[PDB]
Amino acid sequence: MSIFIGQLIGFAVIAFIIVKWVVPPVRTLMRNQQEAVRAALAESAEAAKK
Amino acid sequence: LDPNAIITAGALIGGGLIMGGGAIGAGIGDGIAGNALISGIARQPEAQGRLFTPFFITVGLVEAAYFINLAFMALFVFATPGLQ
Amino acid sequence: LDPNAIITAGALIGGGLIMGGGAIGAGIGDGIAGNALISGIARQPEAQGRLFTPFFITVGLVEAAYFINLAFMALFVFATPGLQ
Amino acid sequence: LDPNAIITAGALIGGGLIMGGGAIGAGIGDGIAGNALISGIARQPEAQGRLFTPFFITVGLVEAAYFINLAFMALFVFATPGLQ
Amino acid sequence: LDPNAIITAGALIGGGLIMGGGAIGAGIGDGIAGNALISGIARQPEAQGRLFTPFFITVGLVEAAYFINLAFMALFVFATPGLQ
Amino acid sequence: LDPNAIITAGALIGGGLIMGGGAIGAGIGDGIAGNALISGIARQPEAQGRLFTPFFITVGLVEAAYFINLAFMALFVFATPGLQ
Amino acid sequence: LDPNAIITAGALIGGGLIMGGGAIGAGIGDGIAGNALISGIARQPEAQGRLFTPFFITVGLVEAAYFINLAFMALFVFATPGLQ
Amino acid sequence: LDPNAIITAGALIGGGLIMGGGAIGAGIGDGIAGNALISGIARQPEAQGRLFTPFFITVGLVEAAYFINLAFMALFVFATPGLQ
Amino acid sequence: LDPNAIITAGALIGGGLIMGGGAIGAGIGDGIAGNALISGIARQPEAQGRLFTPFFITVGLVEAAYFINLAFMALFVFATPGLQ
Amino acid sequence: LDPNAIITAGALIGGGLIMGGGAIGAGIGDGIAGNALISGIARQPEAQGRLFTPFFITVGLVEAAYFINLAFMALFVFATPGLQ
Amino acid sequence: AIHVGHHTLVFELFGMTFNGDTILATAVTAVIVIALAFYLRAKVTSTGVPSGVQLFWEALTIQMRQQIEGSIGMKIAPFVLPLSVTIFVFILISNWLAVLPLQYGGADGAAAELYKAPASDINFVLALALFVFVCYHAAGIWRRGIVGHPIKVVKGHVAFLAPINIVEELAKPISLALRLFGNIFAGGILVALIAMFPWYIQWFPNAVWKTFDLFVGLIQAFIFSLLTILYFSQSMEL
Amino acid sequence: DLNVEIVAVERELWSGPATFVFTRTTAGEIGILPRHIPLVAQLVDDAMVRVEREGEDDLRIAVDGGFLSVTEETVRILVENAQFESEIDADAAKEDAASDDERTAAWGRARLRALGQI
Amino acid sequence: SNFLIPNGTFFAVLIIFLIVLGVISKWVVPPISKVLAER
Repeated sequence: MSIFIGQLIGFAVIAFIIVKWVVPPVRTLMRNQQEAVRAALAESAEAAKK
Repeated sequence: LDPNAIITAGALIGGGLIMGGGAIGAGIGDGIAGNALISGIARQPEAQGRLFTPFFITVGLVEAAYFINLAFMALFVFATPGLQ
Repeated sequence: LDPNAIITAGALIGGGLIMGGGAIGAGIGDGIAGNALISGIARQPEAQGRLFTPFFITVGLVEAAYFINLAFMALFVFATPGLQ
Repeated sequence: LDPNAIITAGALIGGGLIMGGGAIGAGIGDGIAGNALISGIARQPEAQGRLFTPFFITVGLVEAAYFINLAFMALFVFATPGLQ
Repeated sequence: LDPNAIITAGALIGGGLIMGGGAIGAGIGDGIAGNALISGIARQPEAQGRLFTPFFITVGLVEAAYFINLAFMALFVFATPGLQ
Repeated sequence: LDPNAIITAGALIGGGLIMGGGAIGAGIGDGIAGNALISGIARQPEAQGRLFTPFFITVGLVEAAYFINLAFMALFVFATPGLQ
Repeated sequence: LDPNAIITAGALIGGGLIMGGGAIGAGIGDGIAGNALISGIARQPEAQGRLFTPFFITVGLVEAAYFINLAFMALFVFATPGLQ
Repeated sequence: LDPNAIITAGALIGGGLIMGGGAIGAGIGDGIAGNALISGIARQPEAQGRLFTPFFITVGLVEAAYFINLAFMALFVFATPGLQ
Repeated sequence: LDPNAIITAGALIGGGLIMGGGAIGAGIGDGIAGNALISGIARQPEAQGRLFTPFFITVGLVEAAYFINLAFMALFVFATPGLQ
Repeated sequence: LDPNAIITAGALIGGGLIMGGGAIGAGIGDGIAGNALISGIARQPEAQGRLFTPFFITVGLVEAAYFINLAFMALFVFATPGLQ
Repeated sequence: AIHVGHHTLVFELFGMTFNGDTILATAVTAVIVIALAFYLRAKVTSTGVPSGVQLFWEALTIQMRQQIEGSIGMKIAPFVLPLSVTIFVFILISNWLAVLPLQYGGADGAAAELYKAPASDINFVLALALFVFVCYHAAGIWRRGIVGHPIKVVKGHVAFLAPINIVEELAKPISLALRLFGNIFAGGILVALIAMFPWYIQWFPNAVWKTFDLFVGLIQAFIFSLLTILYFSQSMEL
Repeated sequence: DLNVEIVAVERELWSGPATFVFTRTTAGEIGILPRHIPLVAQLVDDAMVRVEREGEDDLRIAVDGGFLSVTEETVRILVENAQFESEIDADAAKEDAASDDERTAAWGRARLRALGQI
Repeated sequence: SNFLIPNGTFFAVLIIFLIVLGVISKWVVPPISKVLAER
């Protein structure tokens, strides 16, 4: 139980670190890829229109 | 005297040697690989990303030895072969 | 003779080996990584900002192999496995 | 004092030496080869594809030696020669 | 054979190993860092001050091992763990 | 104790030292030679064929020593000299 | 066996290890620093004097460790902790 | 205890140390010399035949030490000095 | 067993360790300093004399340390502390 | 048992350490000096004659260390100090 | 007290023992991977924007295909792509599940983990390593004949090193297994040691080690996949 | 003391003794002292040269696409365009920074380094 | 006791692995390659 509390606190610290300093850049990368592919699709559509 | 005592002392010394060798090897190998990475980044700033692939390929390799040693260390101290 | 005496002596020798290897590895790896860092900074005074990133990575791994050793030594001398 | 106990302790210490030496050799050799590979990739991006052919020859020669040692370590600790 | 005698002999051997490894690592790493610093001065003599920042970041990171390594040695010989 | 047991423990430790030294030498020498080979191939891709002729010569001199060393380990362990 | 005999034998072995590690570290570190100094003086003869300030800082940083070991080694072999 | 048993055990340990040191020296020296030869052939292919005269010297010296060790190690084990 | 026998055995082991460490340090350091000197000569035919000054200093900082070990080796072997 | 047995076993172990360290130092130092010589000859073909001198000085230092170790091992083994 | 090993849920069937804990962990990892795969199959869109799962899967596929193209060529060995990607995802998820807080007091001072990464069990790593071994050796046999392939591997780059060469042929699988095993095995032991401290001190070393172990697992999965691809290429040359 | 010659394409600019020549080659900074070894290097695209003389003030030069050649006696600096310290104008140099054209921004950076504004 | 020894689990894990591969080779890699090639 005591070690369970210790490891739970450790996991809370790990999750805080991840959300603070790891989630933001990864979310940015995912949004960047999604925007890039969306722009590629839209540019293909306008090329077909042209 | 208890023979298991002698066997346990031998196993502890053996595991000490295991991890001593593993530590020396891993520390020096990681230092050398990091020296290569830092020199490459300083000399070729644009290649900063490109170097992170081989570097870890090196790390994951060198540390192997250490960690493998670590495993056998346990086998010596926690599951001493021939302890009887 | 006391079996515990022999086991503890072996544990002490093992831990001595553990930190001998760990200190050798950590010192030499940090020295090599710092040599890379110092060279890079000497060439480019402004490269400092982009060199602490790989350097602190290289230290990290090289330090892990140190501290891990430390931990296991703490097991050897304070919680000696197989201590009858 | 159960001579088998003395033989087992000696075999454990010998296996510890074997794997410590193998670990040092493998770690340092892999570190040096990785340094070469990282520097080569830094000097030109294209070489990443081809440089792996020689590099992984070196790691092949290095690792093999280590693993040979590892094999004999088993022979030392699992089927101890001259165990009486 | 007083158990304390064997315990103290093992502790002294362990502490000797602590010193050997710590001294090797500290000396070699410090020499490597100093080599980097000396080369930096030779290349551009008026970068000395600027280089004292990374240099001390390395030296301490090396000495941090040594002194830490040293501390446990004082623990082995003066307050031996597991002393009967 | 049985003289053969002490002699066998000594032989096992000696063979362990033999293999540890051989593995350290082989691993580090192979790593260094491979570093030279990798750098040479990186600089001159056409040299890939040529550099194999000297590189393996080095691997001939390094491995051979290790193997010779390995040979004597067998002599220590399987037919222990001076074993009475 | 008088316990003091075992204590002093362990102390002598520990002092030998201390001196061996210290000498290895001092020799290799001094060699590396001197290599840096020779290369620098070859590059810039008029930086010679200005190159001694870092070199000594390196040497004093290295040599000191050596002497520290020596000091402790004296304690090991002249006022052995735990001696009866 | 048949004092010759301890004589033989010590002789085998000493011979193992001799072989380990000789193998480490030979392997690392041959690796370094081969690195020099490989780099020289890579950068100046025409100088191939020119580089083997010093190389055969270097290797020679290196190998010489190794071979000397062999002989002395044989002396330790096959005709152990100090046999009663 | 005669306690002085244990003292002398430990003293011999300690002296052997001292000599091994001193010789390793001396060989490596002198090799590195000589490598620097030879490279400097190769770059500049006429830089020879001006390079011998720093080189000797390096040798002085290495051999000296080595010879210091020699003294203590004698103190260990001939005037063994703690002999009784 | 016979004290001289313990004395001779310790002497053999110490001599093995002496020669192992001497061989390591000699091999690696000679290899490094030969690497410098080979690289220099590759850079400047005409430098062979001039380069031989500093190379011979370095090899002389290294071999002097090695042969001093050889002499002191011969002292330890053939005429063991402290022998009763 | 550590109790290194000592798998729980151990049962017996067909005259053979089975580590129930490792089976359960492997099954959970497989379920997670299959759930991700089937979610992707319900979200693959070559027209609209891709979801995060599609991004992750295609990132893995591009990395593995780039390695294959740079090593042996996709046309020669297409199966290597699914093999490497499944190996990578399996190992990665197995190692990363360990980060979840499951260690707890065993009512006797001995830490117990409800989930422990299967790679910490020799059976898992041996299974993956031997499967890869058989796979690329069969690929080599098919590429260059039943009799030519052993000749090619034994001969190596230089015939004189034939005794050396055979060793790597044996060392390739073992190195693949042990390299993984220890790297995960340590993760099990360290936390156990970190469990000996009081709860008010265990959190910091525990947090640091688990943060490092996330990276260790990621790198180990990457190394295993990359070396599998490289061995496949090396056995399918000429 | 060593002879420093700033030589441009259109004309030989400057020649005289000096005590220390600082600049920034491609790999990194460099300082040349009287008996420096023979050397040939390329200055960074926005390099600056500081020639410290005996009994005179530091000479700061903004260099455009230059080269450096340390010879057994003299240091020669080649320059497409080298501008001496007194001739720089802060306004134009600082304005040229961050420009779309890379050469213009490099020249502005060289001027700023020569001035000391960095 | 000597955790390095294999066990029956070796086979079971293989089973659980193979099906995963079977899924990946069927419903992951081909669709993803198709999407990439189409893009």
